[PDB]
Amino acid sequence: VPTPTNVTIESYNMNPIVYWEYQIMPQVPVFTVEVKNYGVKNSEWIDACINISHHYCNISDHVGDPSNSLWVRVKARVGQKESAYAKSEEFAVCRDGKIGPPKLDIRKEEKQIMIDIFHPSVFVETTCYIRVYNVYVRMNGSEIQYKILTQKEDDCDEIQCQLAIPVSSLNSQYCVSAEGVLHVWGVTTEKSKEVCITIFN
Amino acid sequence: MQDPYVKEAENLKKYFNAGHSDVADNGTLFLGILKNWKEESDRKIMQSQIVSFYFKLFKNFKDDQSIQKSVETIKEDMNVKFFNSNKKKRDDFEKLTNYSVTDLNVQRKAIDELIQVMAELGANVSGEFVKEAENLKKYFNDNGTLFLGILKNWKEESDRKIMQSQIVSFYFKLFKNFKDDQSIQKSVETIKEDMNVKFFNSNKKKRDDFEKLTNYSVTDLNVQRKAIHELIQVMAELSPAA
Ligand SMILES: [Cl-]
Repeated sequence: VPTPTNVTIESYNMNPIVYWEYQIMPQVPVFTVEVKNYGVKNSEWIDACINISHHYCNISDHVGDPSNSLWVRVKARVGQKESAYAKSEEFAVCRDGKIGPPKLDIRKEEKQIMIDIFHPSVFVETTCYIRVYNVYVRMNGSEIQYKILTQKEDDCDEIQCQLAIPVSSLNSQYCVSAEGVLHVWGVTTEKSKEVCITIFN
Repeated sequence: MQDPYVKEAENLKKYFNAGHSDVADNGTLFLGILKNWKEESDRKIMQSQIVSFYFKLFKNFKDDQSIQKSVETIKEDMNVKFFNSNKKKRDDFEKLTNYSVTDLNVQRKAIDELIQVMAELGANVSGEFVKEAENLKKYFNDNGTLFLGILKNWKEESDRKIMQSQIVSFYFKLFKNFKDDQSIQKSVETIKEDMNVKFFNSNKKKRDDFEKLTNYSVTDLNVQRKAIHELIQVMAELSPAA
């Protein structure tokens, strides 16, 4: 049989799925998907899905540490005739996938606004964690950006990070959004929709 | 926002074909071992062997055409992360990694300083230990030391562990090469075990991780490919813990 083509791996919120395409044949082909993780005991590929006729396979159950690389291969079959394997490029969930946004809450005090940044739900001992949050603030018609370092700071824990912003210049509306930056490859999470608060002068 | 050394390590991966699935075969060289150790002094003795292994590997390829810039960039980032850009710390470490355990004068100096070295490791040696060491000083028979002057240069504990890791591994190699030598075979065995007891603080797991690290040949192509595949993750954990 011909070889599967365009083998691709996509991940949103650490849920990797493998996809491929196949040409029309005079009969209905079936496929088998195999996964190999970096740090394997010997030199073995593990079966993810066996003999399916659709063109995708969720491999979430075969991810070790999100920072570690993995490879996938797919072959087609016709009764007794199997094709050659089509192979994926090296994939690491932390480097190649995308993570959803953090959730933000704002409240006001006398001369400052307090912002609570809750880590994206997927994160609540791997090197795949958020190292810094880039916080974008708009106050009336001005804009400023702040950075929170999650490790060198008492401000952050396993559930959230906190930030205090000073109120000034007769500004009455403060709008805030944030995105996280992952350790190791510096990949960014999605940016949160902006939340606003009104200060009465 | 990505650290500049990352793109250069991805260039080395391409050069060595370390993005191929064959590289996965047979466990890990460095990553799993580093996972096991969380206190900073234990991390520094393991990291010290990992860094010298990468430095020996890069010396074999420093000039290769399309990767000369990449290697230069990565060595300089290791300098910043592991040596805190301290040129004297980096120089003392290189001196220690380059001593030949087969040069008879080097072996003499090393056997001469042994008692003082254990002192520097924080050990209170037994009367027994002292006699076995005089056997060796006899067998093997300058205004420069091998190890004592370097050890006097560093007082912070993490800097000390970086250097002590390279001294303990030199001795363990010297002992291996004389393990079954008639005259001094019982001396060698006696010293060898009190050094292990003290440095590894009676932790067999720590001892074993250390011998694993110490017995990889950076010469085999497959080991070299795995080392290059693990580089980016190893660099991400080289800085001081918190
Ligand atoms: Cl320093």
